[PDB]
Amino acid sequence: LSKPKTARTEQSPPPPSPSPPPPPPPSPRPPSPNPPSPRPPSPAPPSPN
Amino acid sequence: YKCPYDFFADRPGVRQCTACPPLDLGGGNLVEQCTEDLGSQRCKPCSL
Ligand SMILES: *[C@@H]1O[C@H](CO)[C@H](O)[C@H](O)[C@H]1O
Ligand SMILES: *[C@H]1O[C@H](CO)[C@H](O)[C@H](O)[C@H]1O
Ligand SMILES: *[C@H]1O[C@H](CO)[C@H](O)[C@H](O)[C@H]1O
Ligand SMILES: *[C@H]1O[C@H](CO)[C@H](O)[C@H](O)[C@H]1O
Ligand SMILES: *[C@H]1O[C@H](CO)[C@H](O)[C@H](O)[C@H]1O
Ligand SMILES: *[C@H]1O[C@H](CO)[C@H](O)[C@H](O)[C@H]1O
Ligand SMILES: *[C@H]1O[C@H](CO)[C@H](O)[C@H](O)[C@H]1O
Repeated sequence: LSKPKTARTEQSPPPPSPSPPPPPPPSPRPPSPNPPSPRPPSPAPPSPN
Repeated sequence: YKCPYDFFADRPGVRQCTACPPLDLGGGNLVEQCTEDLGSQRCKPCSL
């Protein structure tokens, strides 16, 4: 070949830039709903006459 | 006599064989040329 390996005048290219990071884990979750309220007491029956 | 191993001749009546010339591809590079057989009338690049 006409221009041998000593005549190659182009500087070499850089190495590959590093690979990106992975994604994050799945986020947690919003705390579920506390169970419903306890119904109040009940009116004691009619007093006597 | 047969031409020597790296010499060649093409004309019939010759008083001496001629050495194979180098092959010119460009500036300042020459590929030397050899011969395949003993008595031959043409030279090829000696690398291949
Ligand atoms: C608390 O609430 C979240 C909301 O989706 C989830 O269901 C959990 O299972 C529960 O305990
Ligand atoms: C890096 O690449 C260049 C090509 O421009 C050249 O071949 C160098 O010899 C090599 O090290
Ligand atoms: C990433 O890195 C390579 C070499 O490590 C190169 O310089 C790139 O320019 C860069 O983006
Ligand atoms: C991730 O990226 C770089 C190039 O950006 C390289 O190819 C690594 O091999 C890959 O893991
Ligand atoms: C769950 O993970 C994601 C990561 O991107 C978020 O930012 C928080 O770390 C959390 O909500
Ligand atoms: C009275 O008390 C509560 C309400 O005040 C509930 O409904 C009971 O069933 C009733 O007896
Ligand atoms: C009759 O019963 C009621 C209960 O609510 C109350 O104690 C009265 O004082 C009683 O007379």
